[PDB]
Amino acid sequence: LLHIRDVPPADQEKLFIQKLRQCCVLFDFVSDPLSDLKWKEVKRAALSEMVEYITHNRNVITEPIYPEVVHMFAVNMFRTLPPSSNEPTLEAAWPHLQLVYEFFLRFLESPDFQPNIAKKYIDQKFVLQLLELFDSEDPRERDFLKTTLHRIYGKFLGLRAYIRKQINNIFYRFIYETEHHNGIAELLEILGSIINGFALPLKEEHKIFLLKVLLPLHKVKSLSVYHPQLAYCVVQFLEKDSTLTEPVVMALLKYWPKTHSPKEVMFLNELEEILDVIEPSEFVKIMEPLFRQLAK
Amino acid sequence: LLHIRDVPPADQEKLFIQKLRQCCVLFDFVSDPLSDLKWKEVKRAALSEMVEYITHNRNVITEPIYPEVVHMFAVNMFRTLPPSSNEPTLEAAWPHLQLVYEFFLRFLESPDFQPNIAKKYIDQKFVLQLLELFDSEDPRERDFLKTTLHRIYGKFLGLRAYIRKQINNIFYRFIYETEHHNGIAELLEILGSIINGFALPLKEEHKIFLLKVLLPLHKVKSLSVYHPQLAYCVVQFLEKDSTLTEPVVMALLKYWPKTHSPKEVMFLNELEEILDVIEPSEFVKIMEPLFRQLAK
Amino acid sequence: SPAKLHSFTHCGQAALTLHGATTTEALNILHSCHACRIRRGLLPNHIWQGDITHFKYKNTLYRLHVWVDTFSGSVSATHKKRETSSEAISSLLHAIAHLGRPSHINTDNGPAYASQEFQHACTSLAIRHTTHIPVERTNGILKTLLYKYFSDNPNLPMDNALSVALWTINHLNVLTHCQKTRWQLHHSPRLPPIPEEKPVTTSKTHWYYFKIPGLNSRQWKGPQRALQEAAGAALIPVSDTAAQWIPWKLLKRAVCPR
Amino acid sequence: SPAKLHSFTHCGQAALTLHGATTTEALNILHSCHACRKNNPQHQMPRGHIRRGLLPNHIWQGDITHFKYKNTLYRLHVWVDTFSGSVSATHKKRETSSEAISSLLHAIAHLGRPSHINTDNGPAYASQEFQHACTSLAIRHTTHIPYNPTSSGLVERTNGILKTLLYKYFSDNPNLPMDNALSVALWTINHLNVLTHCQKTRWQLHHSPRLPPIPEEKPVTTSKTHWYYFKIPGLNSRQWKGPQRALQEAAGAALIPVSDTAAQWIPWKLLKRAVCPR
Amino acid sequence: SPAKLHSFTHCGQAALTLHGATTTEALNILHSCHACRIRRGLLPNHIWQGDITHFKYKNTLYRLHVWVDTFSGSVSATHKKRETSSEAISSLLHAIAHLGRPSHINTDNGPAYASQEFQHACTSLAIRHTTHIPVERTNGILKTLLYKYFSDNPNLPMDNALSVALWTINHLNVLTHCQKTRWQLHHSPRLPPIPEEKPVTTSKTHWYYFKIPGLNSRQWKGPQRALQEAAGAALIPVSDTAAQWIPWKLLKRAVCPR
Amino acid sequence: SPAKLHSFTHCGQAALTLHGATTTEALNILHSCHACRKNNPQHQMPRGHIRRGLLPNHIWQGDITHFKYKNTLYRLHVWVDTFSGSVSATHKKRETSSEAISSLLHAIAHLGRPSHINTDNGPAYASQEFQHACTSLAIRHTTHIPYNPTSSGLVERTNGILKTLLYKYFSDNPNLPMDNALSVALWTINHLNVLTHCQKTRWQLHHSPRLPPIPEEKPVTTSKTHWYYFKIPGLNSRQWKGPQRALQEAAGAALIPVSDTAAQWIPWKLLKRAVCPR
DNA sequence: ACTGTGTTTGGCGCTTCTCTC
DNA sequence: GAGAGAAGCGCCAAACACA
DNA sequence: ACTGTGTTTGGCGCTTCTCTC
DNA sequence: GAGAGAAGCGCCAAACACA
Ligand SMILES: O=C(NCc1c(F)cc(F)cc1F)c1cn2c(c(O)c1=O)C(=O)N1[C@H]3CC[C@H](C3)O[C@@H]1C2
Ligand SMILES: O=C(NCc1c(F)cc(F)cc1F)c1cn2c(c(O)c1=O)C(=O)N1[C@H]3CC[C@H](C3)O[C@@H]1C2
Ligand SMILES: [Mg+2]
Ligand SMILES: [Mg+2]
Ligand SMILES: [Zn+2]
Ligand SMILES: [Zn+2]
Ligand SMILES: [Zn+2]
Ligand SMILES: [Zn+2]
Repeated sequence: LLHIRDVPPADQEKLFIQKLRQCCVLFDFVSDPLSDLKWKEVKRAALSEMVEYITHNRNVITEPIYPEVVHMFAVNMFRTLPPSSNEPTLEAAWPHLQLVYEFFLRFLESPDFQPNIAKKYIDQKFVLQLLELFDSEDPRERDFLKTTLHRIYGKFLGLRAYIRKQINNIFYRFIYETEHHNGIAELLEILGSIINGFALPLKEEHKIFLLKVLLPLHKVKSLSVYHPQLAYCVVQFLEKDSTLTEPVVMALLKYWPKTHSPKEVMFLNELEEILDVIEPSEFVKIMEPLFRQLAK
Repeated sequence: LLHIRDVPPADQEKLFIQKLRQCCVLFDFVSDPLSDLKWKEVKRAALSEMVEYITHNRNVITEPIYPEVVHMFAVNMFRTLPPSSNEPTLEAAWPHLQLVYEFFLRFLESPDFQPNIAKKYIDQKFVLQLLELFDSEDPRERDFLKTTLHRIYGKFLGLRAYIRKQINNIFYRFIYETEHHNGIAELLEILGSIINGFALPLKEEHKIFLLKVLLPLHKVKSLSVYHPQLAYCVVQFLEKDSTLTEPVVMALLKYWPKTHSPKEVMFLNELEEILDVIEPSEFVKIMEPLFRQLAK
Repeated sequence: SPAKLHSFTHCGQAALTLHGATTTEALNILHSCHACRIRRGLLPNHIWQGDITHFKYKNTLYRLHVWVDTFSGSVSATHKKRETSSEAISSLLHAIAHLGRPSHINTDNGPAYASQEFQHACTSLAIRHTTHIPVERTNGILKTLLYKYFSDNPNLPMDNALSVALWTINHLNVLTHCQKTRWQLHHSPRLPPIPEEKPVTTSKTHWYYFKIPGLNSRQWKGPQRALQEAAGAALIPVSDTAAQWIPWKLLKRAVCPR
Repeated sequence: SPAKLHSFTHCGQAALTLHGATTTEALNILHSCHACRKNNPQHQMPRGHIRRGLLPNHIWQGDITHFKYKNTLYRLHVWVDTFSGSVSATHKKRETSSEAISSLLHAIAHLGRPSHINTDNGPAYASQEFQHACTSLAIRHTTHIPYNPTSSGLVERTNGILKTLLYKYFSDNPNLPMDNALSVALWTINHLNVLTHCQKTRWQLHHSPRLPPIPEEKPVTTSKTHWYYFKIPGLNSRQWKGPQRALQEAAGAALIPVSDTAAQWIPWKLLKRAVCPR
Repeated sequence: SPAKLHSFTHCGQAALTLHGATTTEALNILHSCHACRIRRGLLPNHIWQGDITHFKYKNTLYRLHVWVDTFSGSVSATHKKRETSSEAISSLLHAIAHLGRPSHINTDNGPAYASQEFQHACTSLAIRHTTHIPVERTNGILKTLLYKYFSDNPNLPMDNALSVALWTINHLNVLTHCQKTRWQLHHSPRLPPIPEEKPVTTSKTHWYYFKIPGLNSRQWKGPQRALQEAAGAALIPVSDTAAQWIPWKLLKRAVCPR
Repeated sequence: SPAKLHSFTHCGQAALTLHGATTTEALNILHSCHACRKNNPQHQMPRGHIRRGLLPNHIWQGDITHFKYKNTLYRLHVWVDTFSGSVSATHKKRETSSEAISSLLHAIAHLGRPSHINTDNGPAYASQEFQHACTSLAIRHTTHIPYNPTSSGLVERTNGILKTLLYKYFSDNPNLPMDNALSVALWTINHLNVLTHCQKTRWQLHHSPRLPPIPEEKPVTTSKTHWYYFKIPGLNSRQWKGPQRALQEAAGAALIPVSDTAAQWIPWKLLKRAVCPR
């Protein structure tokens, strides 16, 4: 078409929408490496021009712009996942996906964005379809997804408890129904960032959360791939209230592997961190059982 | 009493008036050189304090201040003249008179002075009594009187034609009735300064003035004591209109001394100045009679 | 040029993929070269590991003081001719300058790290030091890179090779798991906390009066919002089409017109 | 006549006004005077600003400074990132092309790989070895106007800050080794001290996300030239020279022909506006 | 001290009267000293008279180039060893610097003042020069003063004596007729013209913002009227009681509050 | 703790703030630091102004300047009236007390008799002959702070103006004699050129009526003293010295004891505020 | 007492002018 | 006949050099 | 291309504190 | 019970030195 900055402002938003519509068409690298090369080049150039334009002007976002860009995002990212294959493979269409992720990130964090316009454009279904994408094997996709989900959770207020219920449900499914998952670490980092912003006094459903989906989660045989982040979550929560540390102690004293295995050391690490905080406030109620358990 | 600057502003003008009243008493040096020495010292110090105070503050002159200071001036300066005695003698009370003259000069030229308040405080009688003082033999007194009369004439508008009539009358008396006068030079300087500010076209009474009191005035035997200033007056007037130079030519060709005398040279000087201006505009109407007259 | 970059740098094939070359060309270059043919810490700069390694040369020995971050694998190496406590402190300070001040440090026992001088140095920096007696992989890859560089050319001052090796390990090579370089993973900003029951308001930057450089004007033209700010300059869109970096000396703080 | 009076005494503007002249005519006489403009050291020309990079690791700036400590004169090679102000400094014994190359490589290992770097016309920046090292990493090394230290203000100011911190450290413990003091000062500058205006440390700006793209630039300059009185930057002279006509002028300096053989580049600080001969 | 002033200066008795001494003391001092016991021009700097005088010494001769104003008697004297046209031009320029540029000049004929160089010098200054062939009193009093100074002490460089004599003639001695010194009469401001049918309005000076020196404040305190102005300072009454000289660097122009 | 961090690294204010400290506490740490204040060359002290006379011929200011012309180095003795700016200059061959006395007498003959005169501590102003000449006319000759040319700004600026006019004159006619050029320049400065601010020439102000009296002055000064970091005016040093307590301070300078034997006078430009030891 | 200051200069707001639809 | 360009003119803050 | 810049510092307006009639 | 002093804190223009 034409460059977005070489048009008069009267119809500048019109060409904005039209060029947004240009990238709505799909391009699959998995089907064959060489297919519509110049179309793909035009799409990449258009995406670069859009992402450079969005971050250099003010009063750009307007009422009829909020749907379609998300729809464009909805066209490209939300799709059937590639078949599982257990160095992990890299997604074939990474360039276009990376540009789209960057453009969406800039679209959401722009100072002109109003959190009261997308309330009837972004709903629970969007969050479900986005969270189902966290199963992706690509680590770069996981990084961009987590850094986008953090902003989405922070900006909106009516979409918080629903995400909490959804993460509880997916944790229950992961720990009970299906053990195949690859995005434990990123979600744990987001959860830790959420935990850091709690206030006093701590509410009861936080206690239920930690007792149900945090402490039992240690039983997973694949803990080593996400050992630090999960631990940090615990090291992030207990500082709000030190009275609730004892149930964590009985949980870690029961989930400890009673047989010799290389997995022991990681447990010690978490205990060490807990120890480094458990010494003050005269916490010796469960010191003797803990010492007896670690003696064996 | 007390220093004028060491009193609160509520009654500062009261002490201003009171200290002005202190110098109203007379002190005569002619009667005897040593009389009331400390009173005279206090009077001199008070006059110095008043003249330094008047020129360092604003919004000082007020409605009940305009009369009395002039009255104080009226008490000291307007008086019977010392007897005539024909190096001229110096007036005995010069210090006090000099301070009073300086104080009056500063009083009249202060930016706070309003020329509409003294209109019914300064009248024709004041100007007569001031002009009668120009007969004083003291040259410093004549200088201060002329530099005061210039300001008085310039500031007021309704006292101009009256002064012109008075100077015409005193010139008539000096040239016809009494030949004893000592303030010709200063008055001529003031008149020349007045002449410099005329406009076009020149009015008829200016022509009458020059024909009656200026040109015949050359017949005075004591011209040499005021030769330059008078000449300057002529050299100041004719530039406004060069058509009126010819009657001046016939006047100077008739008042020329027909007999040999040292007085000739001064006449030549004036003619030289007139010559230096009479050459342009093709002024040769009276060139031949003038050459014939100067040939003898 | 990926070919010359690999000739000088001898970095991994993935690093070549991030450049202009693609997977096939990166593999072809990698296999055509004659020479090339868990985590304990929770956060960056939280727990370190300090090793001392002996570098063998044809006619001399070198001492490599290496500090490795346990969360990202960042390496800080210093070359010395001897080994005392003073040089241990110097290497620690250099590592702090390159990376930052860690909260916890860990190293093996020996003549160094056990004297009063090292404990005094760690005390002033509020660094708690623990000793254990029995990573070793970063050391090995560092030695291999140094050997490759010396094989490429023997006329090196032993300083340029070390500096290049550190640059390659930290900035050029990319980790296989997280697909991030060690510098990128170590210095990636963390996720800010999310306050509860309070919306995360967008940060608003102040407005500025600006003057166009190179015009010698004495007028400040309009209070306007700044897109980005940097050291010695700030982005100001002079019109509705373009933006320019204006120095701080030509910018004045303002208030929102409301 | 004002013309002859000014040609004789070279008086001011109001001095010509009181003798009879309009303000514009007297002003025209003043600006048309040839001797009255070369002898007046007062001028008013636009100010220059050093070129700044569009993103981290775009443009660097380097210099060499001397430091006296324990009767030894150490040479500090200082490199500063133009975008963020990050400083990498290495202390050496002498000045040599090998020392400059080693310092540059250490700066690369500490901060990153820059595209363009500019320094003054030092004795060690113009050697063959330094140019070969720069072109081996595809780094464009440029030069400044000779004997014009103002064009490298950022790096000289950074040298002053570093020296001040070193003197502060040596005032307390005179027995502190040089390397310890330099490392502590570098850590304090990069990670602890915050910039005055943006209130962000150099370290946050250097490792801020590179997501913002590089704004497009326009190389279009002025198509006109003027007449300038010029002074040679190397040697200071009491009076201006010329006037001459600039072959071409850019932002911050102008190409002034010093003689009939070769031209030169003169900054805007040593140029004065002239009257049009035609 | 009038006594020491007369010892060094040998001025008139009236000049002593203008000082602390009075008439009786001035007469007593004057008669106790062993050594002391018309106008053509119309305005100052209108017509001058230029004379060249020979000063006789015990072993040499001096040339005194003297320019005398015909309206006030102001004297400008320059000492030379020879007499040519160039030194005549130099003496004229020095007289212009001391007094100003006259409109008309007059001098006697001779080797000087008649060459093309002197006419060229007078033409550029717009000075018309006339020559007559036959004041002489100022010359005589100058010679008498120089003789008295040399009698007081013979060890003078012939320059200090001349400078002192000029100072005494122009600034210290007072004329008998007008009771004014030659400098005072020459440089007395003339009476401004009086426009007709228009009142002579009082000149109004601008207002100023001022800062008190020695306080390092950054506030300008009130627009206020200036009593007097000078070179590098101006009178500002800081309160309703006192006034202070404020330098121009601490003053800013303002507008009347109305 | 901010205290140990600042005692180790000497960081800034916000660097202590982000580690936990109120703004006032960090500011107190910064101003209470001993090394952080002697090494910082930045200070903020009130400015000084030369003493100006209350009326014409009250205070004069003199200096000696060099001029190169026709391979000869003439010495111009310049005297300037402080009230009106009137200039009297005499050109001589060498510098000697006799030359200074002759120049002063010529200035008296040209302008008038001054009461107080102040110059720098030149080699010719401190001789017995000059003092005897000054006391013969009851003229009080004072001196300035040594090696502080700023205290004589008016006369040095007048020297610059006079030299600029001389160079303008010599640019047109190189064969013009020195005395002619000096006389023309003096006439132009005194009688033709108008002052920038008051828009009145020096000559009108000098011979303006002396009718305005001399305002009364108050010699009352501050009765308190403070602690100051000081630098010797003669030799420039990188860091401040002291701190010490001033014996007495006046407007524009202060009496600072350099050592335990004798004190000295230090201008406000080389003084820095200190913290109270008690 | 002790102590930095006066001139030059393009850009710009305010004001008074005249060629053009 | 009328309102927008064009010449006139008073003012000022950043620069420079006085060894 | 070519081109001066970042930190220190007392004074001051705006704001939030508490001892006193 | 309430309103004037007192401690806190963000901001800035003139200075300084980098050979
Ligand atoms: O530095 C001087 N001028 C430049 C300047 C300025 F003018 C004004 C400023 F604000 C700053 C400046 F840098 C300067 C130096 N000296 C003398 C001067 O009069 C003088 O002006 C002087 O007479 N002596 C004698 C007493 C001991 C010997 C002889 O050295 C000093 C040197
Ligand atoms: O004058 C200098 N600094 C002081 C200063 C400033 F920092 C900033 C300013 F705005 C003004 C200043 F007066 C300075 C001088 N030189 C060099 C510098 O880098 C340098 O900063 C440099 O490298 N060379 C080499 C190239 C030829 C040889 C060697 O001499 C020059 C000397
Ligand atoms: Mg430098
Ligand atoms: Mg000097
Ligand atoms: Zn290889
Ligand atoms: Zn000229
Ligand atoms: Zn005598
Ligand atoms: Zn400190």
